[PDB]
Amino acid sequence: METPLDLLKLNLDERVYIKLRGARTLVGTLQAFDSHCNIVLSDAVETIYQLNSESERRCEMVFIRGDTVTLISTP
Amino acid sequence: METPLDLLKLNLDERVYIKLRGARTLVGTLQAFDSHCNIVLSDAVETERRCEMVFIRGDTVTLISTPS
Amino acid sequence: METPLDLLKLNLDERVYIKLRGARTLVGTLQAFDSHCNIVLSDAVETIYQLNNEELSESERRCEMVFIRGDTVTLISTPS
Amino acid sequence: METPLDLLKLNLDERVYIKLRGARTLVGTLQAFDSHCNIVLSDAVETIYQLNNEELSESERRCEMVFIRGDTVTLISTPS
Amino acid sequence: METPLDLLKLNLDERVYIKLRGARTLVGTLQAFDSHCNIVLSDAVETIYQLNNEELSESERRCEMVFIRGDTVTLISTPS
Amino acid sequence: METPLDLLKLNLDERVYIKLRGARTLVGTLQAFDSHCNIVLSDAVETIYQLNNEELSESERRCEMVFIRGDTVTLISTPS
Amino acid sequence: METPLDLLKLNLDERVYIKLRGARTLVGTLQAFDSHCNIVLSDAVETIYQLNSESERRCEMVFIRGDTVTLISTP
Amino acid sequence: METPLDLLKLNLDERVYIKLRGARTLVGTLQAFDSHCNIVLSDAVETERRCEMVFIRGDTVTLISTPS
Amino acid sequence: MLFFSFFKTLVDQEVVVELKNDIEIKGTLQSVDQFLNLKLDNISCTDEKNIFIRGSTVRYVYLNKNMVDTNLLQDATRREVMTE
Amino acid sequence: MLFFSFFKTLVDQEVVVELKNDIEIKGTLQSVDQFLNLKLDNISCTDESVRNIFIRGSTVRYVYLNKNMVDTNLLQDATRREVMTE
Amino acid sequence: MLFFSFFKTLVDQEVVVELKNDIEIKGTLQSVDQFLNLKLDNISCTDESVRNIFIRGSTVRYVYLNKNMVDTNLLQDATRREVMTE
Amino acid sequence: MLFFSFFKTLVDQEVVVELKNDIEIKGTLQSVDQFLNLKLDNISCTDEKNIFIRGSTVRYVYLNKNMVDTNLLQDATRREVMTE
Amino acid sequence: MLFFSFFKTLVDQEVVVELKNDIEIKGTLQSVDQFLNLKLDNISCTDESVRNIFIRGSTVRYVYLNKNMVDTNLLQDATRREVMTE
Amino acid sequence: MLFFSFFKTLVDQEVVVELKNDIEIKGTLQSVDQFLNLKLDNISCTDESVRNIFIRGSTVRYVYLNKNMVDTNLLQDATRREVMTE
Repeated sequence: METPLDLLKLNLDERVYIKLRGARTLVGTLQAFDSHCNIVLSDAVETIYQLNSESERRCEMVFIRGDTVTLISTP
Repeated sequence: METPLDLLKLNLDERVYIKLRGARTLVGTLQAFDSHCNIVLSDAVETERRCEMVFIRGDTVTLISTPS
Repeated sequence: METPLDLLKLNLDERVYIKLRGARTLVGTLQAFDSHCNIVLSDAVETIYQLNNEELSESERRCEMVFIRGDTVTLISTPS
Repeated sequence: METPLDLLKLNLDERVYIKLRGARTLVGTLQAFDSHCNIVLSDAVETIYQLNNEELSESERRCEMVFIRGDTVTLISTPS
Repeated sequence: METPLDLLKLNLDERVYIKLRGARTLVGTLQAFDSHCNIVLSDAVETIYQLNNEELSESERRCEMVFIRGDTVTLISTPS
Repeated sequence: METPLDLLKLNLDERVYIKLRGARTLVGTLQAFDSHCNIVLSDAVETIYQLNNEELSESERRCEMVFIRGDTVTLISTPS
Repeated sequence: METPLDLLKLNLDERVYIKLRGARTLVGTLQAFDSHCNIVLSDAVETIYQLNSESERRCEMVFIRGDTVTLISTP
Repeated sequence: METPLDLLKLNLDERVYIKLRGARTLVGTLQAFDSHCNIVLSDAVETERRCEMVFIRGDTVTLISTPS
Repeated sequence: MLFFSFFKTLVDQEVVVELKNDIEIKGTLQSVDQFLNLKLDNISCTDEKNIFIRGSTVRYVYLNKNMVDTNLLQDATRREVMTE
Repeated sequence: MLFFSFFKTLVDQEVVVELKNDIEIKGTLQSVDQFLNLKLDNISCTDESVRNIFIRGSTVRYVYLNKNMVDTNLLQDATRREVMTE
Repeated sequence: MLFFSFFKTLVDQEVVVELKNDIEIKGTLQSVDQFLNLKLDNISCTDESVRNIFIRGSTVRYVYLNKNMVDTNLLQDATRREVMTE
Repeated sequence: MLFFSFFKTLVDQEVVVELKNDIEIKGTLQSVDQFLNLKLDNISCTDEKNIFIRGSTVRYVYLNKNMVDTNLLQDATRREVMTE
Repeated sequence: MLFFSFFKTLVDQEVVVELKNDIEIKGTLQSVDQFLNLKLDNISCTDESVRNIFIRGSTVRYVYLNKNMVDTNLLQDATRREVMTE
Repeated sequence: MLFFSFFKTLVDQEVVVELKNDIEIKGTLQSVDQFLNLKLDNISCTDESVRNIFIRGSTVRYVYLNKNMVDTNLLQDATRREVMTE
């Protein structure tokens, strides 16, 4: 205590690491988030790990559905 | 008894093992949580990422193992 | 706007594509639907793909009536 | 009848579909064959298929000449 | 009709087959159920199946009492 | 002794079990067979098992006549 | 040269390691072998490796079909 | 030309890479071989078993790569 | 409620319920509930493998053309959306 | 409210809870909520100081019980009551 | 309510909807609902029989956006106001 | 040679060739060779997916009861083994 | 010819035939052919509708044997004679 | 004897041989036997001193050729001849 969402809002307009479901994880600027853990990121960089590999994709604005967010790492 | 959530309050700041959906399982000190089962861990290690602070989504926690 | 449901209403009696979970897609006439996206189709043609040790194979089953549970619908598309 | 080899010789210098083992299939001009079903094609178009996540993706590869070892031949179709 | 819950209450204190999600199925006396399909069994026999290399092997596990969470229930059959 | 073929001859007209590659087994009347173990059965009942993401499911198909290629036969057993 | 089968017969009545198809491999006394690489072993010990593990099975006399033999290691 | 087997004779005692059916691939000095494509390698290493002598069945060799 | 009500009418007809895991099961629809949990009477599966079926498992229920008033069903859903 | 009320009387008893992924987990039941989430004590996560564990309901497949812990006569009367409420 | 209202303002701008299965879907956002089910016009699969698409929310992974479409100052002021009302 | 000879008689009847990879293919048996490579005319597969079929790919060929003299076929194989 | 003749001498002794798919098959060796296709009587699957089995050679992995069934001195004298005739 | 005779005239030419497992292997053809086993020179096992390689026929899927290396008029006359031999 108090609210774990309050510990998130401290990271608004700030760079955050987020691991998603599977071998993909992106980092960017935390613009918005809600109860369900939907987020909006600025200038994000997503990575995909493969063994069968460092694939990177760039975007300036992205909405991520909460259903896929598992882990929010504070730098 | 009573509320399982109220027995988590009597467990704050302590070192807690939590399991996730999938192969990953990480351990850290329980700083805060809510009714949505969202938990925040301080000084956390994956069992290796040595995370400062970590927000864990509530729908992804399957087990909360705690030493007593 | 409004509701994605209202725009789905306009396709009643009309030919419609549906994609389900996995390589399973089908096209019926839109007969019915609810807010859970449970739908009923008429004269519908299902097309499925699956592999049996690197063996893609197509199948086509065609029923005359079908009820599909909403929790299995991904996309509802509408042809030209 | 007769021999299926003779049913294949009617297609020398002509276009021929061949289905290889696996979700690959090549099409081209039938330049040579033998008893073991070793076929040699000209101006051929191999086209492999593959799913993934609900995907019927295709990929083509062409060559002016190609020899196919029998082993991998499963079906041979000819248009009309 | 009526409610399938009432079609289940006719089987309290009586033997009941339940098929869990996956190649497992348990059979036992129906002691309790609810709206979510949470069932509680007595003197139950779970029996899981499994292939491997061309194998229909079976394995049984029994217990005097067991609670089954709805989620995993897919079918419930009752003999006659 | 002699030849495992001769002892297979004695089961002509007689009910016979056959196991094929994978979880595929069938029982016909023995109609024919050669040194490559190509056989023909009558009034045969195939029973197959297969999994779809930890989902064992049995199937039963019954034809009246069938030719099986030898290169696919593992075991030929004979009931009591 | 000469014959690789002649280099085998030198190992008759002698302990030999043989790796089969897959994660199984046995060692025992080479009693017989042919062109097709069928073998007969005395006092053999077969091992199966698993990760998901050291499973061992004992037998005094075993015939191994050549179709499964890949590798014959001389100690 | 001619016989591919006769060009293997002109390659005896040399260090040779051979591939097998499956993930395993090992390298050693080619001591002997026959018409059945059976090969025997001296001082062989798997790429780690450092085998003295090794008999390799003929139906299992897919590739015989040789430095020249 | 529309689909509940729709099935309530189908009681007594043979319906073929394709389960999410490819399994068939044809039988006489005897009862249904709010969650579309179906109780079918008789069987069997085609071609080998009386049941209560958790609605959360059904992919399809195959119907016949003349079980359904295709016009009243269409208008029925038209009334459904209207009530919003 | 039935199985919530059932697990409530089951408090303080030793139980075994089979998860959907085949973990066994055997411990002493202390808490339960409406969602049937569980807390266990003095557990042995079979197999391989613990000490306690929190299981969200969505994970459990079975909860194994002993015959004496349950009044089967009144339990099945309790299910009879709740189904009458329509 | 946040992301519902957020998406309502994004009606008529071209988006790119990443589905959990990797497919792309690029189109004009026409309608939205609470569960974030989307309705797209003039769709095109980038890159290698249109015409509309109702996308069920539970399928979306990403929706890609244009910086200029969004007032970043107002977005995080809305979530600041959202987190407060408890 | 027995089975070659057996198929030689089946020429002109619809036979259903189950391929080792589960695929059906029904057509009119037009020709066959020593290795039981079959050339069928017409189609099609049930229920979606004129061909020469490598014999090494066929699991079954489904026949009808009255295409085959079950007695002469039995005696035919009886003559086969005898010639050893 | 070696292993064909070897197996001919093993007729009537109980064996155990390991199939490439792991199944056991324990029975009385009655007949054998060049490809080492085996015929077994009085079969039993060790351990947890008999009656004969024709086993196609290409399936066998192991055939387990009794030391006393085999004259080890003669077996390797036969392969010594087998390798020589080239 | 056709494709043996065909690959014989193809000697000394640069070829590409696609294996069943998708390896490319591009080199200079030196030898071929009746079983259509191959030896190549100055190869580049694409991708990642080699120098030579021996491929057993059972492995090859395709052998890629150039149009000029083959007299298509006489090749198809050569297949015509061998099929006449019945």
